[PDB]
Amino acid sequence: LHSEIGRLNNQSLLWGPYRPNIYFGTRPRIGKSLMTGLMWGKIESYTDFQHTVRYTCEQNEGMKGYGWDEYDPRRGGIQSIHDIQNGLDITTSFVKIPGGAHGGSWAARIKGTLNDDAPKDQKTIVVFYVSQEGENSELEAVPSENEFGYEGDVILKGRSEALGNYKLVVTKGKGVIPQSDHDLSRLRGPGQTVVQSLTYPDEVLWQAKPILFQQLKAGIDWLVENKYDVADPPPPWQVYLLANKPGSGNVHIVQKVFEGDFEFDILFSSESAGKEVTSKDLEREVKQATEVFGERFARVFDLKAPFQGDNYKKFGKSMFSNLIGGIGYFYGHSLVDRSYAPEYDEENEGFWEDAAEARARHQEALEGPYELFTSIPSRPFFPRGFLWDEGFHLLPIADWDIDLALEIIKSWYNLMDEDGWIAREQILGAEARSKVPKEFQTQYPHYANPPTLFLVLDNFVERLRKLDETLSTASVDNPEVGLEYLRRLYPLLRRQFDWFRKTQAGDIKSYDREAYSTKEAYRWRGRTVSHCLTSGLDDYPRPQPPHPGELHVDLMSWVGVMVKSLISIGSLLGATEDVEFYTKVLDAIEHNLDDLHWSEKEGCYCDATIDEFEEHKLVCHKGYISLFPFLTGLLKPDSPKLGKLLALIGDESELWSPYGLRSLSKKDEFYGTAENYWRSPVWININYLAIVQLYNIATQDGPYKETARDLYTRLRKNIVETVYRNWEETGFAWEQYNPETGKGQRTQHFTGWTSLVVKIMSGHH
Ligand SMILES: Cc1cc(NCc2cccc(CN3C[C@H](O)[C@@H](O)[C@H](O)[C@H]3CO)c2)cc(-c2ncccn2)c1
Repeated sequence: LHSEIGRLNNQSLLWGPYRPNIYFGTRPRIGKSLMTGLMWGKIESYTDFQHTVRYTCEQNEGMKGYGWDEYDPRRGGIQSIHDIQNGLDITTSFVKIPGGAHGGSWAARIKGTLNDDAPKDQKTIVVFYVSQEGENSELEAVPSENEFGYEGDVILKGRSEALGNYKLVVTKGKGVIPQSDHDLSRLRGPGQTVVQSLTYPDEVLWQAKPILFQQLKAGIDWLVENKYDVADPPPPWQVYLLANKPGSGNVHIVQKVFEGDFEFDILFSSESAGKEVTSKDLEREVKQATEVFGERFARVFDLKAPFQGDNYKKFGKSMFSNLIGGIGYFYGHSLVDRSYAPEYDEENEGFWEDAAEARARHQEALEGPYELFTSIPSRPFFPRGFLWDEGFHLLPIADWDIDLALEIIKSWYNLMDEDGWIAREQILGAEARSKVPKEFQTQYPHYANPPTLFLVLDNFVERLRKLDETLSTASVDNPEVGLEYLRRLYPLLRRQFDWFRKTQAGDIKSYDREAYSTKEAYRWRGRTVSHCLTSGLDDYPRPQPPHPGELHVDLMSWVGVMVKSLISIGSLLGATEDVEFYTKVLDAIEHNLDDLHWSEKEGCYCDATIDEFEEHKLVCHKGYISLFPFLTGLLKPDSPKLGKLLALIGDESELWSPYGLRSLSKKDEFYGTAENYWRSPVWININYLAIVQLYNIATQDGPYKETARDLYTRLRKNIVETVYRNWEETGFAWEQYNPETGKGQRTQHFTGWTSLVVKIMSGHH
């Protein structure tokens, strides 16, 4: 039955608009296969189209906003794009139609409406670009009847091992096609849909924009060569209409020019499914997916007071749709330094200089190929997998569709190497590398990131203990399915736990350090004078200078998270010996968090270091790090340490702002200094952990029940309202929020863990 559910999940999830790095395109979850993408741009002159055309996602003054209004990767969804530069409001509807043996069929409608500011006779070029990778596969445009291009539909017929036979149609569409009365029309036609079928080596087909422009440029070269000149030039839109030449190839460019509003469909029909997809099917399936989305949302994300109103529901649907709509499929090689230089051990004072020296040996090389199916922090800025971000992304996604979340977890763990390492940033293949400066591509096997994916597993385990609709929860509704899943995953979880302990160990025995356990101490590798990128809290202040004798309280807390998960999952699988080992480890961390990290004088937890005099010293910087044992759920509900942390949490002169908890205290010497990334601003992910833990204390008997209820109530409201107000005003989720003004700042379209807000509103943790 586990095999059966797996096969049905595979077929269900195979197709999607899984290219979030671009405004709109599709690909299946197969490395070398068929991929599509859309481009559009107004043309008002002979030189503007290169500057107006749109393809890869960005966010700047010429784009009002864009994103998914509704989305479910099993069914499809609807995206809206509001383009100021091109004067257009665009909708892309995508829908999936199950059937056959190759992951089913799909369709999309592309609709463009000029906004109020645009000239009513604006000319817009639209291109649908199709490529197919694979040694043996084939794809051919059926030639038109007409002399110069197509009066009606463009049909591509293709075949591959992965997809079997299929056809992909770009419909005639609706809207005015401009017509040229120029002499050129005798040789190029007066204006019509055109197709060019080309071939390039497979590894460059992703380069759609250069490939398109190389063809446009050759068309212009032809004009010049054939005496079309400035004494009597064709209109710009005709200069930029490709000469029709359909045929066979691994690239097909389908181009249309519209005057005023327009729309057209893309119909992909899997031959193994029988009857082909029509436009009427598209319209029916789009209607049905919306109805299903609405019903699931009201069940899964039932927003509680004071967020029950229609305005907050629309807000929630947007934040959620943008999060799950960010899911991509990525495939290719990644850049990794496999030297294991000894400098990377960081065992000496001044280690960051030695590690820099090793990095300058540039031993990294491409390896793989790897694949990844994952949600992402940001379409325009960070369109790829980030390890600790993904644990937060999956908490709302697991609510919606636990089977999908487990699929993504499995994808990530399938990257793990023989030692237990998963690179914290997954830049897979040339297309992915194209967005990233070369200096930032290389991944390092000694660099960790918080194991937040364990949080998602925790929720799954709790559900486990306590047709698309059926598949979405199959792994919990069938207990033996969920548990076979855990059985396969458990060894990888254990390997990663061992890896943290092997590679991120701190030093107790070499110094005058007294503690209950001589084993439990942790130090994040990879720190520089001003940063600790691997912790996730880039510029949060740490001991200065960095030192091989540092101990980081957040990392120790994350180890505690992992050991608790392993206790839960080990128990289910009957791993008796393992559980005894984990039990002793947890006891040890509970004691050592106190012995090595608790500051009585400051009333919170602190990182530690070793003095100029080789003595243990606490380094207290009150902020998120100070709260880590509470955030990760390691403190008992009656702990006096807890009570002091609640005082710090609620203190307006420290962490509490009207807009959420500040990352760093206003009273800290580093508040609002340098780049100020994690040195004051409000971050939704850590606020989310605080909210969930406050709620935990609030709904249990104990000394702090009432304090926690009060802080829970207010922090929920502060956080939700901050993200809501900014969204109302700007259309965006932001990376972080200003604690003085409440304004979203840093990057836009951060969905992204800011989307946790949907689950804070729905409550009932
Ligand atoms: C070449 C380059 C380097 C950097 N360096 C910082 C950086 C790199 C990757 C991702 C993030 C975002 N997040 C930082 C969070 O602190 C972390 O916790 C979290 O996992 C991570 C993922 O969301 C920041 C930033 C840019 C940039 N590009 C466009 C707009 C603004 N900046 C460009």
